[PDB]
Amino acid sequence: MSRDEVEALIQEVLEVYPEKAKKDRAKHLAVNDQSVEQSKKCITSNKKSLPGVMTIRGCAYAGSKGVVWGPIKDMIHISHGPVGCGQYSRAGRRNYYIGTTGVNAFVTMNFTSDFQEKDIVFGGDKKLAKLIDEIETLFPLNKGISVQSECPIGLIGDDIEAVAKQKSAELGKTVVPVRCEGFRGVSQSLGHHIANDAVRDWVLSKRDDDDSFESTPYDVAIIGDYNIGGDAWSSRILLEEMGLRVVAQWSGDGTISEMELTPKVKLNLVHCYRSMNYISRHMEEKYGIPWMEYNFFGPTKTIESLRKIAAQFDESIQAKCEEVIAKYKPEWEAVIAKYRPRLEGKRVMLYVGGLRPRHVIGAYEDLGMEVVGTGYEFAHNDDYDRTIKEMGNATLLYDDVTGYEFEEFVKKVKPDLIGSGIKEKYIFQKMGIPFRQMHSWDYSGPYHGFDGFAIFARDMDMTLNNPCWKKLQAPWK
Amino acid sequence: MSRDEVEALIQEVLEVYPEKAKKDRAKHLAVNDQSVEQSKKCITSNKKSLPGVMTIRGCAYAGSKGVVWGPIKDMIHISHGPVGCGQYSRAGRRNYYIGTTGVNAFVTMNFTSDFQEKDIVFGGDKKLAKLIDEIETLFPLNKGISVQSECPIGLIGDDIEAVAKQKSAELGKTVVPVRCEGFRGVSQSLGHHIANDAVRDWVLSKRDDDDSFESTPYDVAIIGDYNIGGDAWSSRILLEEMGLRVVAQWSGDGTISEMELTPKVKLNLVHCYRSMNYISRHMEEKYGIPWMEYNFFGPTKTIESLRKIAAQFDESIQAKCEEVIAKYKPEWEAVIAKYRPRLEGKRVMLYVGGLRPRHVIGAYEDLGMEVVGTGYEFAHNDDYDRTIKEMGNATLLYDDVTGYEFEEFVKKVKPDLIGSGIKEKYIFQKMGIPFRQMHSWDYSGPYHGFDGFAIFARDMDMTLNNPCWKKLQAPWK
Amino acid sequence: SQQVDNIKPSYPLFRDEEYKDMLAKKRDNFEEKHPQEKIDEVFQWTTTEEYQELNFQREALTVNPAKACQPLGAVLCALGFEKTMPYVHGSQGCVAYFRSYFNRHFKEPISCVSDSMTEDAAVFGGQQNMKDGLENCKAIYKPDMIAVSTTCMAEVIGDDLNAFINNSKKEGHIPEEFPVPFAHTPSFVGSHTTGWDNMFEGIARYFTLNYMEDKEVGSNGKINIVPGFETYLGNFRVIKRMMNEMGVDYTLLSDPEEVLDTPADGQFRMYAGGTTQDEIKDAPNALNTLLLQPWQLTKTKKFVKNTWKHEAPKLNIPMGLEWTDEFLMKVSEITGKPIPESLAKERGRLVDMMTDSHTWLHGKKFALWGDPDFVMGMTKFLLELGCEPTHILCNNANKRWKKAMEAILAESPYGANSEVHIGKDLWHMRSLVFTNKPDFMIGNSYGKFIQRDTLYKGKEFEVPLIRIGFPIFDRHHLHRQTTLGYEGAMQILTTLVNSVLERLDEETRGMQTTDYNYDLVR
Amino acid sequence: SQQVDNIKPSYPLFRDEEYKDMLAKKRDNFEEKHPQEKIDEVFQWTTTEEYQELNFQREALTVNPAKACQPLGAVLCALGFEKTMPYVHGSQGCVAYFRSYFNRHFKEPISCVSDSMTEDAAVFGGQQNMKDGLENCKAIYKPDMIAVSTTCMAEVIGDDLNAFINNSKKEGHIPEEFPVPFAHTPSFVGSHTTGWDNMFEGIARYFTLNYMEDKEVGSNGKINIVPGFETYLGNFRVIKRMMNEMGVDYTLLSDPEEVLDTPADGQFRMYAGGTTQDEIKDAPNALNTLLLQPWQLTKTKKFVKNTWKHEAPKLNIPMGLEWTDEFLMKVSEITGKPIPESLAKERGRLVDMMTDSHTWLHGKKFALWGDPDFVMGMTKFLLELGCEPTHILCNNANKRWKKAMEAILAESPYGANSEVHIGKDLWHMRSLVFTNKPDFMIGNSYGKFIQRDTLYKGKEFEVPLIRIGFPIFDRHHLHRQTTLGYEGAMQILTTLVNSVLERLDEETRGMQTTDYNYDLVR
Ligand code: ICS
Ligand code: ICS
Ligand SMILES: [Mg+2]
Ligand SMILES: [Mg+2]
Ligand SMILES: [Mg+2]
Ligand SMILES: [Mg+2]
Ligand SMILES: [Mg+2]
Repeated sequence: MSRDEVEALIQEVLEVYPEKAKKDRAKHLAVNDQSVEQSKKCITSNKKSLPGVMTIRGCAYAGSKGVVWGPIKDMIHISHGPVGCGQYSRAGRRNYYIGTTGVNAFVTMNFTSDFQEKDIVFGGDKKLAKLIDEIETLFPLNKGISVQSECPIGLIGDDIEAVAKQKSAELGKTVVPVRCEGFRGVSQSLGHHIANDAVRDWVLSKRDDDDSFESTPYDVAIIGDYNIGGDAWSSRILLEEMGLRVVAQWSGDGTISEMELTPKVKLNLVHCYRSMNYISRHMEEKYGIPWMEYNFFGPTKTIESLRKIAAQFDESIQAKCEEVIAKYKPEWEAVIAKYRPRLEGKRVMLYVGGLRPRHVIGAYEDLGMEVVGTGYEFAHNDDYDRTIKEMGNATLLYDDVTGYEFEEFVKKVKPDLIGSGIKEKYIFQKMGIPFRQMHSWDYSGPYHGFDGFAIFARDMDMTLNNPCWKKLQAPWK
Repeated sequence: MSRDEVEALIQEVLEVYPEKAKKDRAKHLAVNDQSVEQSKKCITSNKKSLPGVMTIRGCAYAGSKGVVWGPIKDMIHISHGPVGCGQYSRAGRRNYYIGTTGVNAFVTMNFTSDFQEKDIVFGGDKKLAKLIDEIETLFPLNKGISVQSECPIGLIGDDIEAVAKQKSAELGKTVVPVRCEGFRGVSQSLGHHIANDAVRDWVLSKRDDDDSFESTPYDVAIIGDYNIGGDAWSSRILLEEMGLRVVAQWSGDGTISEMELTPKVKLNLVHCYRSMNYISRHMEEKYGIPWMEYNFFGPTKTIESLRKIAAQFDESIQAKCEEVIAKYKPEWEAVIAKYRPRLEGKRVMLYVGGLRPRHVIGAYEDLGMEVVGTGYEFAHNDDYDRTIKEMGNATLLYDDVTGYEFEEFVKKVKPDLIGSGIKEKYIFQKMGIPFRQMHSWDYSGPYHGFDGFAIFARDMDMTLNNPCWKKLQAPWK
Repeated sequence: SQQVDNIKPSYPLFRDEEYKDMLAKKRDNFEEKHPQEKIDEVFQWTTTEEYQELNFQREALTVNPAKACQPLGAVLCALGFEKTMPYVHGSQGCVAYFRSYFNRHFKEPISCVSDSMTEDAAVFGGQQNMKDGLENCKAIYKPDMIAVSTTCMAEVIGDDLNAFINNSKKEGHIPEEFPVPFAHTPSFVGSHTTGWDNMFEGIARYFTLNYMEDKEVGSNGKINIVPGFETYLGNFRVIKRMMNEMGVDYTLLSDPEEVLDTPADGQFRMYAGGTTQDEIKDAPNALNTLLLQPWQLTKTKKFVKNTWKHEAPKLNIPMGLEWTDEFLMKVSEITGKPIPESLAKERGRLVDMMTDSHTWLHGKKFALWGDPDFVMGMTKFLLELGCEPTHILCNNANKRWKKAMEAILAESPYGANSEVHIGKDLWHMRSLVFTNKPDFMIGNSYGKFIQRDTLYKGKEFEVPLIRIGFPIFDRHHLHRQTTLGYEGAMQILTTLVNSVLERLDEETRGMQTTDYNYDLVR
Repeated sequence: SQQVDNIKPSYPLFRDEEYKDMLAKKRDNFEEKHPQEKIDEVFQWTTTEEYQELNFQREALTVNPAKACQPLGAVLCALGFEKTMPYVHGSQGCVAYFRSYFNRHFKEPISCVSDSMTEDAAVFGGQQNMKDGLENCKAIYKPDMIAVSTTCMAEVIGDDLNAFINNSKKEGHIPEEFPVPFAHTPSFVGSHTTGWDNMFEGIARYFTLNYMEDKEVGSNGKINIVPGFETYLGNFRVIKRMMNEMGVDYTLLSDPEEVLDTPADGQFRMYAGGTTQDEIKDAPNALNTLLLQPWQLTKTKKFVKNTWKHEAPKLNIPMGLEWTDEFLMKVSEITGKPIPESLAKERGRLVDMMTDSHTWLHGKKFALWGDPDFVMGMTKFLLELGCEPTHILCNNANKRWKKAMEAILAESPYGANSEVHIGKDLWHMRSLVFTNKPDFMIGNSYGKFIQRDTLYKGKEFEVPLIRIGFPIFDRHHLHRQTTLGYEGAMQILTTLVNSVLERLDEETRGMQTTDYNYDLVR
């Protein structure tokens, strides 16, 4: 598909819109050129969603509660307000963890204040205070509490900060008020930021005075890995075999203790730039901890990343990096040996959130697959900057893609596979296009690391080459 | 219903028959009269079934393989012939046992010689010989084999006895031929006899010379409890509590060694007279072992039976008997206090095989229930003799009852409950009459002993007083 | 390590010794975890009577609720009308979740739009969003109707939906005659059920409130049927089956069944089937209006009595034997159509099944939860089966429903040891099933974690979950089943008794231990 | 002991410490039990490939077969005719068992008579039996036809049914024109399926062999459907539904669906529904005859070509997607009826469920057994689902069937690692599932003992049974399900994918062990 052909596609699809919307969207759709260094010359991002167009995006509550804070296993995260948000978000995100749920770990539970009318009318500050006492009685082994604010908290004028500071002093446990009301910002993005800022303000400085912890030269922390399907575990392993000691995972299988120990580390390894760039910069400025972006989808990226990580340390660690690489060499080769022939030349359209639309391209490419379109729900131009050199010439790029736009693109582009979210999945199966979940991994995974790559490859094959896709045509038609 | 009315019922049912069948059936229906001591005066039994009347009875194979032998847990019992008989009788009967099935016990398995045409046309004696070899290889922990002849074995004139003898001496293991072909006799009953005879002639003499078994004054055997739903275990515990040592059970959970040890005991305790009186007499004649009939349905019968059993022994036993009674006194009293009010005055018709039609009547009467009709598939006149004083006056009796008869009796008698077999169950439920399976115990039990009584009372009540029965009529009719 | 001929996903991958060690070291070094002994002690304590007393003293904390928020209901109601787009006026984060929640139950696409209200609307209001959103949605997705509900944001600030819609029409953003029924669906009042009823009453009003002059009760010969919030496809299907067998002319008001079950035949169909605008317009002319789930249809009931002049009969949900009987008889009474022998036979087959299975069911203790109508209907049927419903909870029910439930329980001996809990949650339910253990739970996918907790105390304490209700996310295609009518009673019975027998097989499969009772025939 | 509030049956009663104390003394003193160690040793040996090779060397011994004997099928065939009494000439033992076996599968009454041949009849044949047998049956149970089959006794002695029946008529035992179709059903040939085929051809021949001169292919404008041995009620129903949806005039020949499913409404009905004598008499005037289970209708196929002049289509059983399509297209070809949109949608719906559930079914390995047609159809469907049918066994199939199965297997990449076994039994199947362990067994109730054996080896070695086929004795009302057509495919898929997810939930319920993967959504 030429560059002009994809430009024409965009014009064709833009024809449906009232003029106001028509003018907005035009700025959010692009054909990739790889000479471009500054993304903003061809696509805008991180703007308001248009009313009535069926955006796929969510809210700042999703970005804070669902994404950043929820995974932290030894704390209780209160969905503060009416009952919907915490119900719909109960255990929909596969942020894996090791615990005794309901006793010492709480991830898959839904704690809420469950606002009634009188809580709207007369405020929920007294409710919230009472609730936190009840938590302390019924769940004594919690190691702190966050309060995830939902739409009404800010509009009725409740002062959760006041309650948090009081309760925190009275319990001897940290109590974190988070203003992640879903009216704030435009998407999940601001949620991440609000959440990173709550970490900074309320938890992270807690051991500034305390240097009881024994540090070593090889201490790291994984930042922005939410352990979807054990992804951070798939990643942790490689770093420990390389001879690093991983003090912390933010926040998949994370604990308040490890968050509090992360100021003691030597390096921060940022998998998800979008969600946790904010805290990595804070810890650079305040603690002098360097940080580096990395990529553990598929062997080419995993190998680059390991060596790039290993170079931050001495030569003992750079040796062990070559040993790890050598050990996994035959395993990833077997996976490619088997799967690439079943997948050579297949074309993929992605649509995801803030990271995976660029990050997973290498993994496809190691299986001989071409990503011919990719987009993000709530990314900023820094993300798109990093997308330029990943996607090839004359490929389709879309931001806050509308239900309409994605359908029409897929019909014209006719991909062999689509990698997106749950709201998209059942639309394209009925059209006849193999579809893989690129958020939940379709209840499979992990995909990170060497061990991940085997499962990813297996899954792309099992879905793309499945018998079901040859049968959608009734044979008497 | 008076005697007059009952005899008019019998006359009106008989009208349907053609003349020859009518003359025969008139002899197999009676109205009970407790003055009569000679049951032959009122009823004939143990005759061939009329053609085409839909008898409930089965065959000699059933009486032998199905009933007597197949429970014996550590032997392998071959169904010699075509595949049918072994498959319809596989695990159909809940003759409970302890074992590692396929390894040291074989009860619920189906071994057959599975005759094809060439096995019919040229005989199966050599298939059978090779079969016994394959058993030895594949199942070395079997402690003996029985050959259960299906219909065609007698008819094509196979000499199974010749194979039994060779393979037995060759293996050092008992191989028992059993001529239980389905055409012999008129029912299961002759199967019991042929099988009792097989025991006598091929197993029970094994330890005649051997005097190594250490006896005691208190050694007994349970003859004729096949451990339906754990029935024999319930019985067994009461005798052991009473001082006695139960050396054998025939054939529920029973073993070959237990059988071969039986001639060493002091007293034979016969539950099922019908199936195992034959061997009990042979054991009296040959070993001078006395035997007595007992009854463990309900507390009245159980208390009486326990006292009569203990009288055959010394004081120490009779004392120990009074303590078994005292100890269960509160248990069975509670069962009655709860369940008897929910059953008081309800009427029951029974139809079972050779014992239960008389045996279970006291158990009903302990719950204030009345048996208004009973009968047997295949009992003899010594059975009906024992039934006379067990049933009320002017109550209906039926031998080898026909499908048509049993339905017509039920319509006119209008009982509250029926206790019969799997071929009867689904008929009377459809008519709206509570039904309990009195062979399979409807997958419940045990019903024997004091522990079985609680269960039996629970069962009669759960079925009789079920809400399902109030709801058969559509309310708009 | 992966071997390519035995590729392991998360389970069993991380049971490898290498992974287990890594996780132990992670714990010991950095997690500063409470000791296991301490963890177990507290676990134990959570199973006690003492902890239950504390748990039931909660006034402010909610844990693991068994309800959702209104607009979830309004969305479902609106999907049930022809070529109709659900539009929630409010925050867009709301709709992402509505869509996903329903995506995961039905394994279907769920079409729904927002007008994306942000910080700015918080002061000045969402008038601008309503204008543009209505216009954009109509141009892009071409519905013949837009059904408007609200998120909490818009309720709290107080957007007048009625005025905002009129101004959107006055400025030409959408045609004046284009149908835009609306309802206020506040997430901090009632629950998704309340949302359904609000949405339904809003659509009914829109089409009939000012058009009563030319209307005569019975004039169109039909009966109207209003299902309420329903996430079983078979239930829509069985109502229509039964009315057709009876020769009864009916209009199903809100029929989401085509659109929640489109075929995979090469093309996506955003819209499919549903109640027509002519049907809802003509609906006042019906003989009468039947409410299949009456406890959740308060507002609809009032509207239909007061405006349409339908004397909507006092019918329980048609679940189980007696209440299906009453439904069909009431239809017959209203329509003059006799109940045919086909339904009589179907009835008799159900009674047949009852007789056949009653021995396995007798005195089986159930915990259950769900919506109030469903819960009341399942409770009735369990009593008909000679089962004990010991723990009955409905998070989203009132004191009137509880009293009516105790009335049902009191009529039956099998209800003598039962207790009804209203406005309680699945953390309360967790306590009950520890302190007074049933044989099974009947409930939604949220029950599995309770089942997890009970096992950990021990295998003898484990209480299996029977998945009936909403949502069900960890099994596939159960949404195609039926709980209404004889057919639904059949399906339920089968599940229940096979649940008993499956469990028994497990408890008796242990060779030489318990397998004396591992019977071939049951 | 029993406490009256908590009455224990066999399990868990026998688990009480006293019971356990007792059974152990019984063992020690009198049972001469091999060492447990010896027991475990042998058990471990029965799981090996060594044992496996010995097992498969068997030439004479059969253990745990997956088949029954001809007359079982004769009887099922006969029950499908209007007011017809099945009558088995021979010993009564056989009939006791036929009735009980069917009673336990269907949880229904089963009506069947014997003429009770005994020792006498060996010397001098069963002529007197047949005379009085027919007259008694006819007077008492008032059938409109008696369908005669045989036990192995009467086969072996050589009773001539034909002459015996005519003599009964000659001597007035029954009327001249009273229908008494007959068939020879030797238990030592083929299986119950072979018996169905024989009884069927018996009845077709009885009614049409001498009435062909006035017949005309196509004259009545119908198609004849012949089901073969079928023990799911929903298979009878689904064929009748599809033909009615197509407006296809049909005749189902042998239709036991009413009589296998009478209502419990106060009355016993020994007879219900079934093929009429007119329908069978008129059957030659059809356009053609479809054989739903061709591998078990050899004889019927021949008769229908040679006498009726219907060139019956080579259709595989209508199971799964492709073969249901081929059925419906063939009916359409023949009838000239187009396939409606309703059916296209149902098909589309199946495909959508296939797309929804494939991640879970893909690569999943199955052991399978049952009747040839069923096994072949299930195997087809599994291949369509992306499952590996590793162990495919049919006890009652020939080599021609094995080759045609190897062909189907060779056409799919999912069939690369499979092996078709004919004339083997469940003791063979047991070894197979130890040496080459699949994820599940698809089979009848007999497979539960295989599932018990795998578990003793270890939970990691356990193979859960999914019950599909005949007979099913330890669950209730599975006989109402469907396996044919799109509906049967839907139900099968549901059962498999939910069996996968159930097992997974079982392996991931372990708190702080495996429960990291105890996901709410799958
Ligand atoms: S945090 Fe973000 S939408 Fe970086 S909100 Fe979202 S578990 Fe996505 S592309 Mo769901 S910025 Fe994580 C994400 Fe990426 S929940 Fe997961 S898949 S790598
Ligand atoms: S052996 Fe007999 S038919 Fe005595 S053949 Fe039959 S397990 Fe019956 S009335 Mo089934 S003489 Fe036993 C019997 Fe009674 S199989 Fe059981 S219930 S007490
Ligand atoms: Mg998918
Ligand atoms: Mg779907
Ligand atoms: Mg025990
Ligand atoms: Mg039944
Ligand atoms: Mg999936």
